[PDB]
Amino acid sequence: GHLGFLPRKRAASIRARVKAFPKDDRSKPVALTSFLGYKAGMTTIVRDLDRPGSKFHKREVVEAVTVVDTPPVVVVGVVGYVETPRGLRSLTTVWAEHLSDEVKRRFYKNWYKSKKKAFTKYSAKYAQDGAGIERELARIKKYASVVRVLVHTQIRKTPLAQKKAHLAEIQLNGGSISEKVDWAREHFEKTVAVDSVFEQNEMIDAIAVTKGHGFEQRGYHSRTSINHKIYRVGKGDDEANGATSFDRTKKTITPMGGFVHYGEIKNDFIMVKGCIPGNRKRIVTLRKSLYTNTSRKALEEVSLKWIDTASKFGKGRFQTPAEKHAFMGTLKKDL
Amino acid sequence: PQNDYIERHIKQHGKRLDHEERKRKREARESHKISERAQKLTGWKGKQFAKKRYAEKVSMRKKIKAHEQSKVKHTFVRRPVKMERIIRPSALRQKKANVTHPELGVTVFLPILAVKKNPQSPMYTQLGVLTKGTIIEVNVYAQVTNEPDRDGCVNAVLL
Amino acid sequence: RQSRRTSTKLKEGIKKKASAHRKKEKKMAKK
Amino acid sequence: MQLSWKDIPTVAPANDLLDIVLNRTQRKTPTVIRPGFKITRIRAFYMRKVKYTGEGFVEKFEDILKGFPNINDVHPFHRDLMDTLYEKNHYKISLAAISRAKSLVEQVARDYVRLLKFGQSLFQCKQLKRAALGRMATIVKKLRDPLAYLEQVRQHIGRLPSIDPNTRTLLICGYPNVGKSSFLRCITKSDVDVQPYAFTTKSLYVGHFDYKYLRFQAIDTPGILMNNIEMQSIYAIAHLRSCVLYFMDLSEQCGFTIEAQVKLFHSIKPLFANKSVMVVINERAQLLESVKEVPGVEIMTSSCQLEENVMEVRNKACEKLLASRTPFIPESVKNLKKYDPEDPNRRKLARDIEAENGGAGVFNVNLKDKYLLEDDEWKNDIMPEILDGKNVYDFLDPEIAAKLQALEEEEEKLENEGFYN
Amino acid sequence: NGAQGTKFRISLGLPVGAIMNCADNSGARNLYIIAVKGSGSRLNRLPAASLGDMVMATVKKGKPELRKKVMPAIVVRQAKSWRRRDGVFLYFEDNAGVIANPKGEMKGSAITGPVGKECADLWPRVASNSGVVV
RNA sequence: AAAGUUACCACAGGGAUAAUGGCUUGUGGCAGUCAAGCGUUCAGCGACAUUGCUCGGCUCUUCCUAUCAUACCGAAGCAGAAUUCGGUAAGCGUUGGAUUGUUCACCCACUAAUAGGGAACGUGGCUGGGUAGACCGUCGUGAGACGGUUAGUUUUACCCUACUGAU
RNA sequence: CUGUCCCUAUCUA
RNA sequence: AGAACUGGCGAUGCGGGAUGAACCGAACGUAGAGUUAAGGUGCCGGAAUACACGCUCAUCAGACACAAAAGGUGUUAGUUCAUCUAGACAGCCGGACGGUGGCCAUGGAAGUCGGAAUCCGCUAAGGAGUGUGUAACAACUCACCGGCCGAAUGAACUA
Repeated sequence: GHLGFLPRKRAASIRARVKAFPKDDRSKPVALTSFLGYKAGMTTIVRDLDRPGSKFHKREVVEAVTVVDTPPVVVVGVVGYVETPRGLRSLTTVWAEHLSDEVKRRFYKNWYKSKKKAFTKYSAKYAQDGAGIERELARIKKYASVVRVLVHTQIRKTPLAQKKAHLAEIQLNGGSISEKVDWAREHFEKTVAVDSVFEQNEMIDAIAVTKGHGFEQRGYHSRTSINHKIYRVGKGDDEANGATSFDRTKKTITPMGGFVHYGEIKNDFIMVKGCIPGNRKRIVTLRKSLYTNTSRKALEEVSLKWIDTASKFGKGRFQTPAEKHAFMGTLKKDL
Repeated sequence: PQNDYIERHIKQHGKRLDHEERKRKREARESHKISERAQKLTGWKGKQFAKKRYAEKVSMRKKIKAHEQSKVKHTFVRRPVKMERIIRPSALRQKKANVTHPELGVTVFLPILAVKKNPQSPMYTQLGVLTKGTIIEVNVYAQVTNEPDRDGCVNAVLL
Repeated sequence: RQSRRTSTKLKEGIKKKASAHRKKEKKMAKK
Repeated sequence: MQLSWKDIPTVAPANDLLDIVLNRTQRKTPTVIRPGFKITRIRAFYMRKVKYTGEGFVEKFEDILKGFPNINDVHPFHRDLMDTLYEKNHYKISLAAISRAKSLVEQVARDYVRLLKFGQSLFQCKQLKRAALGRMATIVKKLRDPLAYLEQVRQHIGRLPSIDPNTRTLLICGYPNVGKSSFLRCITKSDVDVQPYAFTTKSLYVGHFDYKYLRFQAIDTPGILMNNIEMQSIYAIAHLRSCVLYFMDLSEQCGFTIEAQVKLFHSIKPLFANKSVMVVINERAQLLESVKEVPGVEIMTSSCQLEENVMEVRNKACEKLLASRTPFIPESVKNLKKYDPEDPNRRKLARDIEAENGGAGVFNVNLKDKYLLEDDEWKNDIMPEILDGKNVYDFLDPEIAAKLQALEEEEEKLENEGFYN
Repeated sequence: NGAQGTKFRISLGLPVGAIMNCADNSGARNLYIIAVKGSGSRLNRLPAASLGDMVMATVKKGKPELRKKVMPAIVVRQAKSWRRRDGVFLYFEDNAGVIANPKGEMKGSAITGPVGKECADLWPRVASNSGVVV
C-alpha cells in the first residue's frame, strides 16, 4: 500500500484544482502557468531516439502517447491574492462584463428553467464611467502579492455533449503583479493559443481524477503524474496534423471512424508520451514540471517519424479511408 | 608489496605537511575528549569507559609507587541398592576435583576418591553430594571450598 | 525517556526493602 | 594462497578478540528475561547465548588457523624463507596454542550446555553462564602473547614479495656494499639507491623485465660475507631455479680485497655450482683466472655506477637461463601521416570534438556531413520513406522516367480503344 | 563478465524448474533450470529468466559426462511473446539455451537454430558462435 | 535372650507450603602476595591487575535497537582492490525450494545483505507433532491388578467500538 | 497433463 | 524462616498523600462562628510569583532502599603537607658536562633492538639517558639549574 495517498476517498470534484504552482520568476515576461483540456483516447507513436549513451541510440522506438483536446482558452476575469498570516487571501475579483453562455450555464443547475439573469446587474454597472473597475484594478495592483487569472474551456467548441464550461484559476509566473494585471486587462474576453503556453519537447505534469471503480471505494481520486514530455502540438485548422516530416501523408490524427467513446479532433491538441490520470472525456489540467527538471531526456528533442491514426475501434490495417479503398478496391456497393 | 616501502616512501617524499600538527592538536584535545566521553557516554559504553579509566589510573599509581621504591636508592560417584526414585543425572557426576595445597604454591587436578562427611545431611554423605564444606579424599584429606552446583568445578583445599 | 511516576507497588516495595536492610544492619553489629 | 598472504584476517589481541566476541554475544542475542518466565524458557535462552558465544569463538579461531599458512605444509622455498624470518618451531607452537584454545573453548561450551539444562533456578543458570564466560575469557586471556605474535607476523607477511621460483629468473648475488642494487635499478622498475652503507636491503627485492617476449624478473639479495638477513639469501640461492650473478668490487669500495672476495666465492661455490653461475666485477686481474676455473661462470668486467654493461648483461642472463593475386594497399594509407599523440597539431579525432562539446553522455555523434552525396546542399537527409501507406524504398530507383512514360503510353493506347466507359 | 550492457526487462516465461533444448553441439540434449542469477527475490515469486539472461542449469539429458553437473547457461530462445523495441511482438519456436562458463565462452563449437537478437547483442561470444541470428 | 538403634528407615496417619521488592546483560570458581580504610592504637576484612592446574516452524501488520546491507565519519602494514573494528543511524529492505530418531545437526543457490526480538494465558491471522484429573473400596504375604462415583462450561450475539468508505 | 502455483484476470445463474 | 510482645484491618466514617487494604491526621446526633492536624500557598486548587542565607544549566537534571565501587579539564565549600621578595606556578633564552662509543649482545647499537651496572670527576645542574629518528651517530625534548620575569601556588584527601 501507500499511506501517503490516503485517504483513498472520493475526489472533491471532477476538476482537480491545482494545489501548487511552479516558481514565480517576477522578472520574466507574463505567461500562463497551466492550461485546461480533455483527454481524447490514446495512440501509438514510433520515433527515432537521439540519446547518447543508450544502446538504442540512433534507433527507432515504439511508444504510446495520449491525445488531449485543448480548445483555445478564453479569459473572463482575474483574481488578486494578498499575503496574510493565515495564508493567501482573495481580496476581490473582476469580470469582463461579457460571459459566454457556457459559463453562464455553469452558474445555474437548472438552466432551462432559469431566467438567465447571470450578470445583468454587474454588467449594467460596468458600463458606467469607470470608477468601479479601475478601483478594483488599483486595489489589486497595490495590495495583492500574487495574481491568478480565471479562464474557462470552450465546451461549445468541443465534440462533447456536456455543453458546460469549467472555471479554473491559473497563476501568472512572469512580470511584476502590476504587469500581470496590465497584461490580463488586454486579454479580457480574448483567447490564448495552446502553443503559447507549451512547445514541442517541453515536459509537463498532468493532474486529473482517475477512472472510478465503485465499491471494492476505488478510483475517482485525484492523482498527479510528472515528467511527461510533449511530442507535438497541433491546431484544429492545421490539416494533416498527423503528417510527420517523414510520413507527410495528408491525414488528421483522428482515428478512422472517430475516437472510442469520444468525438473527432477539430481543435488544438497536445500530444505527450505516456498515459495521463483519468479517462476519455475527463477534464485535465496541465502544469509544467513544477520546477527546472530539464534533464537530458527532457532536453533532447523528439523528431516524430510516424503517427498512428488507424481505426481504434476493434482493429485496423489502414490509416485513412483512401488506403482501405485502394487496398480493397471497388466493391459491389460502389457500383 | 615488496618491502617496508610505505616507510621508505614516507622518507623519500615525507608525510603530510600538517601530519605532525594534526597529531599535536589531537593529543591536546584528548584531555577534553576524555572528559566528554566520561560525561557523554551512556549505557554499557559508559561502564566500559569508566572501568578502563579506573584500571589505567590504578596501573599508573602502581607504576609511580614502584618507581618511588627505586628512588630511595551436583554429586560424586546396579550399584544403588536401597534408594528410591531419587535418580541423579550423570551430568551431575564429576570424577576429578581441583586440589590446592595451602603450604605449597602448586595445584594439581586429581580424581576424587571418596566423600568423607558431607554437611547438611547424612543422606548427602551417603549419596556422595559435593556441597560446600564437604570433606573428601584425593589420590596423592581435602575439603571442598566452592559450590560446584553454581560453577561446574570442584575446588578443594588439602587439610 | 523514563517515567518519573511513583508507582504504589514500587514505592511500597522500596519501603519493605528499606526496612529489611535496616533490620540486617541492626543485626550486623557484631564487630 | 602461495604468492603473498595479504588476505589473512587481522588477529585481534586477546583483549580485542574477547571484547569483539562479547559485544557480538550481547548485541545479536536477546538479553531480557524475568524470574517469572518459564524455567525451560530461561534455560533455553541461557544455553543459546552460551552456544552463540562458543560458536563465535570457534569461528574466530578457525578463521585464524585457516588464513595462516602452515609453514611445514608450504613450498620448501617459502617454508625455509619463513623459517629464517620466524622460528619454525615457535610458529608451530603458536598455532598449536590457538588450536588448543579452540578445543578448550569447545569442550567448555559443551560441558556447560550439558550442565546448564539442569539448572533449578534462574540464579544457578546465571552463575553457570557467568562461569562459562569467565572460562572463555581466561582461555582467550592466556593467548595474549601468541595472539600478539600472530598479529605481528600477519602484518609483516603481507608485504613480503610474491616470488615465483618455478619461473625462469636471475638472482643478483655478491658481497654487500658493492652497489648490487644499482644493477637492479637500471634493469627493472625496482627502486633502491646505492646507499654506500652495506646492509641497506633488510629484505629481498624483486623486479620484472621482459626479453624476447618471455617473462623474466630479477631478485636482489643483501649479500654474503650467519644472520637472518644473510641466512635468508642462502635458501633463496639454493631452492630457487634462478641463475645467480656474483657481484665483485674492483676498487677500495667495501674495503674487502679481491682475494677475500674470490676466496668467499670459492667457499660458497659448492652451494650454487649447479645454478649456472655468472660473475660480474663491479696482478689484480690475474686472480680472475682462478675464478674462471669453474666452466659455467663468466667474468663481466663492469662498474654498476652507470649502464656501461647492464644492457648486455640483461640479454646474457636470459640467454644463459634459456641454455639451461597480390595484396592491395591504397596509396592514401601510405601517404597519410601517423597520428602523433603528443603533437598538439595532430589531427583532431572524435575524442577531441566530443570533449570540446561535452561529456560522453551528452554529445551525440552526427552521421550527417560525413556520408558522401551527389550534392552536399541537401546533406540533411529527411527521406520520408512512407507515402499513403506505401513503402517508398520499394519504388526508389533511377531511370523510372522511362517506365512512367511507357505506362503513360499504355494508358493512351488503352483509352483511345474505349477500355474505360 | 560476458555482459555488454544493462538488462532490458523483456517478458519472463522461464521460471525455475523449466526445461529447454540445448541449442549447441556440446552433446547436451536439454537443460534444467534450478535458479535465475541476477533476479529479484519477490514474495513467493519463482525466479523467471528470459532471452539473454544468464542462469544456472543442470544437464538432465545427454551424455553421462554432463549429467548431474551444474554450469551457467544462457537463454537463446524463450517462445513467449515479448515486446521488442522495433514495434512488433515476436516469439520463438520453442524454449532453448546454451551452456557456457561464467566468462561467456561457449562449450560448443557452434550454436544451432535461431538466436535472439537481444542475447546476441548482450553476449558477444554467443553471437560469435551463432550462425542464424533471428 | 530379646530391647533399643536407623536421615534409605518403605507402606498407612496426620501439620504449613508451592502455584518484577525497577527485575534483566561482557568479563568464573578455590587458593597468595600487591592494599584507598575501617578491626581498642587498626582481634578482623578488603577493589583492580597478577598465578596454579580447569515443539519446530507457518503467515500479514505495528513497534524497540543490542544495525546484515544502503548513507556519513575515525582507526588498522589502510600500496590499489578487498577486508576488520568502532561512532551516528530503524528512513527504506532483510529471498525462491528441501530436512521429520530430539527434522531445530543441517541442504544449494540468488541478492547490497538475506540483523534479534516484543505485541501477557501475545495470537491456530496459521499447522500439526503431542504420549495422557481426582475420591472410595476389593484382591493387597514383602507388588501390583480391578470395580464404582464423577468435571468435561471465556459461546452464538442485528451487544461497545478503530477501520475502510458513504449521507 | 493440468490455473495447485509463479499471478491472477474474465463469464454465466 | 522460626519463638514472644505491641498496633492497623475489621463491628470505621472523614481530611490529605492525584487515585488504594497496611501512609499521616482523626471522640461520627442535626445546625451557626472561629481555631487547628497532616497536606499546602503559580494555575487547575481555597493560600505570599512571601523575606533571608547558599546551591544546579544538566542532548530528555530535579520536585520519592538498588543495579553505587569508580570516572568527569562539571561547580561551590573544606583537612593535611609544602614551597612564597633568597622571586610562588606559568611563558620564552641559554646550559643540559667530562671519563665514554661505560660493560656485554653483532652485518649494525655513539642513551633511547636488547641483559643487567647505573660508578666515579666538576658544578648555580645537568642521566651510563624521559620521548621523537637516524643501520649508526647527528638534532631535538625533560630530569635538572640560571637569565627576562613579578605573588601567591601545587600534590594527596574531606563536603
